[PDB]
Amino acid sequence: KRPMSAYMLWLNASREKIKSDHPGISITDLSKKAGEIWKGMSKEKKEEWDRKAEDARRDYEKAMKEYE
Repeated sequence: KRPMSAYMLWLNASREKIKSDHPGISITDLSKKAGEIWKGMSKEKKEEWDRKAEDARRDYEKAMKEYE
């Protein structure tokens, strides 16, 4: 669904910098840290990640039409 895909695009793009700023962070604490950063981001920035994910979903669906 759209919230999950928007979050996944953002976190994959941001994971390296978040981890670099938190040396030694555990798997579990990184999951929690990322959740807090997302909640702190502005509504507009999160809508921007949703727009990027919707673009990628549309591209995938188009390419899958070509495949099938």
